[PDB]
Amino acid sequence: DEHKAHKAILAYEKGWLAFSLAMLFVFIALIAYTLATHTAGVIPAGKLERVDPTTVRQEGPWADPAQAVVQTGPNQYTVYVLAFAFGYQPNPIEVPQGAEIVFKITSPDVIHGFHVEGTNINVEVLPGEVSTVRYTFKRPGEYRIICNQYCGLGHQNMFGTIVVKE
Amino acid sequence: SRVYEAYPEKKATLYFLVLGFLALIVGSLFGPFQALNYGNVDAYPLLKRLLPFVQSYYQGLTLHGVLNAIVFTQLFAQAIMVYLPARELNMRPNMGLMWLSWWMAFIGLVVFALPLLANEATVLYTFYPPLKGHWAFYLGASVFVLSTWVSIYIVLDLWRRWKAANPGKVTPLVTYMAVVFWLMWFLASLGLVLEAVLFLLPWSFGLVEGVDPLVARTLFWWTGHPIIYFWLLPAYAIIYTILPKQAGGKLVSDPMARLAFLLFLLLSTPVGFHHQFADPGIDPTWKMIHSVLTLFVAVPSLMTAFTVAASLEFAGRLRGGRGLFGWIRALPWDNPAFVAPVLGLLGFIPGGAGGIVNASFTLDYVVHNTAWVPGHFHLQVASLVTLTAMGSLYWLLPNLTGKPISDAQRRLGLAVVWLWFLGMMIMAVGLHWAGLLNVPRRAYIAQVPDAYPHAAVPMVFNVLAGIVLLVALLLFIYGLFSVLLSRERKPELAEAPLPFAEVISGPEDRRLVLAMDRIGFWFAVAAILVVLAYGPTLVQLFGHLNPVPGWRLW
Amino acid sequence: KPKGALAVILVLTLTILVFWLGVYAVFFARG
Ligand code: HAS
Ligand code: HEM
Ligand SMILES: CCCCCCCC/C=C\CCCCCCCC(=O)OC[C@H](O)CO
Ligand SMILES: CCCCCCCC/C=C\CCCCCCCC(=O)OC[C@H](O)CO
Ligand code: CUA
Ligand SMILES: [O-][O-]
Ligand SMILES: [Cu+2]
Repeated sequence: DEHKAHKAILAYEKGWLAFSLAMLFVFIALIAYTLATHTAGVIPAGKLERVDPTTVRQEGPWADPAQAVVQTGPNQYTVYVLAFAFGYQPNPIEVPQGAEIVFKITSPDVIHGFHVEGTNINVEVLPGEVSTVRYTFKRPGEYRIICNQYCGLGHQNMFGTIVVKE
Repeated sequence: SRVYEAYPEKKATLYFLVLGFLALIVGSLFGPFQALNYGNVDAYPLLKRLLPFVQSYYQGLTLHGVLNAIVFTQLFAQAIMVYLPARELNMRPNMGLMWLSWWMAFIGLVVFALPLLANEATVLYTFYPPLKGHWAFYLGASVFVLSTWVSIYIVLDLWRRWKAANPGKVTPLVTYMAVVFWLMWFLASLGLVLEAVLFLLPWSFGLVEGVDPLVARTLFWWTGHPIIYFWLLPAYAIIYTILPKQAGGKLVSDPMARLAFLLFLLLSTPVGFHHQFADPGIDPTWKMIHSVLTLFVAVPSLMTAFTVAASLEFAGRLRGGRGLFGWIRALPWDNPAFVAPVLGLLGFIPGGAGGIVNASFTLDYVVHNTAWVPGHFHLQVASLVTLTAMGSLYWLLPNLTGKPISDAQRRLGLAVVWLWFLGMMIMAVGLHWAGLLNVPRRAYIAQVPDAYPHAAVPMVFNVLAGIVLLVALLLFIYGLFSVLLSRERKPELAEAPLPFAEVISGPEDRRLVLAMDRIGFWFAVAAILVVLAYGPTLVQLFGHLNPVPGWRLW
Repeated sequence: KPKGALAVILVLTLTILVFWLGVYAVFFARG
């Protein structure tokens, strides 16, 4: 009886555990797939790229927001974005649809998020570090940037804009 | 009391529990206001009239996170995972150390509480540099957490004493849980201890000019993942070893319970890059490795789901239930000590499902830093862990105090746990759904009422949740105080055995139990895993540090 | 057989799968 129930419980549990293992492995394989596709461009470059937050608004590629979008390939643009308390520059960021965009984002103050609504771009922005992510916008129009990392009392109203031109 | 003279460990257990439940009460006061906020309703004017020291949404959210997720959970873990192994062994914890751990927790709490309450550390419970809190917040918090190093020593002492009396016996179950749990915690804790000692403390004292935010986050999340398993495991020890008795059955496998705990000791710590999928300067291959090991740490709860479900089914069958659902209705739905963890386990189904999504690397970009995250973790800690601790009021309290629970108090406990549960379920729906709509977490969104028009529908669930949980919390406060301040005392209640389950009869795999009992070994494995998972990344970060100045933006 | 424990793990599996595959669809839609 208790002997019986015990044997049956462990038998089926071994089955569930194999099944649950299988399912986790399928997820692993489905994740590896994403990593091989263009959708993995939003994963940050793993690369340490150190900058100085106290001079980033005075010298170097973030110091002139109207020149922040730079053609770096025949179908590629690099955008130097500053996330700061409490906004983004340039504003708007203007890019052509269907080009590959390399965003290089940093902060002069505290950590901010950089979440482009409607896309998988969703990256933390650390002072002293450059976050590099890539994305190709397929649809023209206006996309909102939301700050999703608490950065102080201006956080809830910290937004920016990307304009993707036809 | 002659009971406290023989079992002084009941009194120190009581002090941990009561302090913990007081923190839960105070931190939870902000919860309804935050839920209304996520429902686009701004009730902060009211909150500030009532509590005039609250200067902002964010100061209330710092208090809520620290008090509920850090202070309450730790105090409960120190109560349960010292007292239960001591009762199973029938041995006295070193009482000098027990008391010292309490006073450290109490003192650390009081010291951190001062800048928190004075608006001098509105940096949230993650305190990410360069946001720069008052030195007393970091010092109070450091001393609060180091309290647990004393607990670890307490339980390893219990275990060693017992093993010396009983060479060649395997570790008793509850003790084996608590030993692997506290050793896991020791390894886990070193991330934050390092972040504190090497960076946060000297910085907030003015000794260094900045802190590298990436190294501080990396060391934070070394600890911040396993801290969640540190919250969870004391509820699991009850669910495995006490709940089956309360349900009217037996634990169906002692070896499966040990195996889950052993997987937590090996897998709880080397996984924290799953909090850093959106972080720069960590290599993607390392993110993928932590993602894979995160999916593995899911295995012990997947195993727990079956061991525990089968135990509950067993109890329901003992009690006359038949069919495929009759076992559910036969369970003791009139007992709050039974009902609270069971409801928390039901919410843990969608809770764990969200966690497996979050763990999935690229999938994390859909939900990271959005309302989904709080949606997931309120199912896990604010529902499962918290409800399991609330249900403990109904067997643990009487056991510690001799205070009886009346019929009326039992019924009010049922109402509290039901409303708390349903409130968490309703709010989980509104936050998961708002997060899928890109609503950010940690945001006073009611102050930008036109920013989130698409979220109008989940917002109504958040408002409803906020009201349901306000009512649950108020009933909880009333209830906790009624049993606490209650007139009668029956010392026989303080002297009755804890309601530990029996384990079902059948063998039981001794080869496996003996292998699992090689605790020195498994501990070295867990440690090597952490060196392998974190070493290479941390050697690169520490050799390229870039400290940056601190900011106060509140 | 532990039919009730199997029902529970069934509900759990379906929930994991709806969550995971749902978010996986969202991910590609925003890709
Ligand atoms: C106690 C609290 C916690 C639990 C437990 C927990 C579990 C997991 N989480 Fe998590 N979590 C993450 C992944 C997971 C995974 C893989 C799991 C797993 O361990 C889950 C495994 C569990 C299951 C597979 C469920 C098993 C089902 C059971 C055991 C119930 C069975 C039912 C029964 C027996 C009842 C039947 C009876 C009847 C009557 C029918 C990730 C990333 O991978 C993030 C970062 C996301 C981001 O972008 O920031 C995250 C964020 C958090 C945060 C936010 C931290 C912050 O402030 O930034 C907290 C507080 C938290 C808490 C908790 N989390 N989580
Ligand atoms: C009356 C019950 C409570 C309700 C209504 C509630 C509501 C809230 C809401 C709506 C949020 C999201 C706020 C934001 O992102 O800006 C939040 C954050 C939080 N909650 Fe709760 N809460 C409750 C109880 C719990 C308890 C019991 C736990 C832990 C045991 C807890 C831990 C947390 C923490 C860890 C956060 C995140 C803090 C941060 O991001 O800095 N909550 N809660
Ligand atoms: C937005 C979602 C909000 C809704 C949230 C609900 C989610 C599931 C709710 C309750 C589960 C209860 C399942 C089992 C309840 C059993 C009680 C029972 O069977 O009672 C028998 C009778 O009392 C003889 O003892
Ligand atoms: C007997 C107790 C059970 C009663 C519980 C009801 C059960 C669920 C339904 C509705 C409650 C909704 C409460 C939400 C309150 C107002 C919603 C709101 O703020 O409306 C915004 C609107 O969508 C744009 O202006
Ligand atoms: Cu910038 Cu929040
Ligand atoms: O934290 O999961
Ligand atoms: Cu984690």
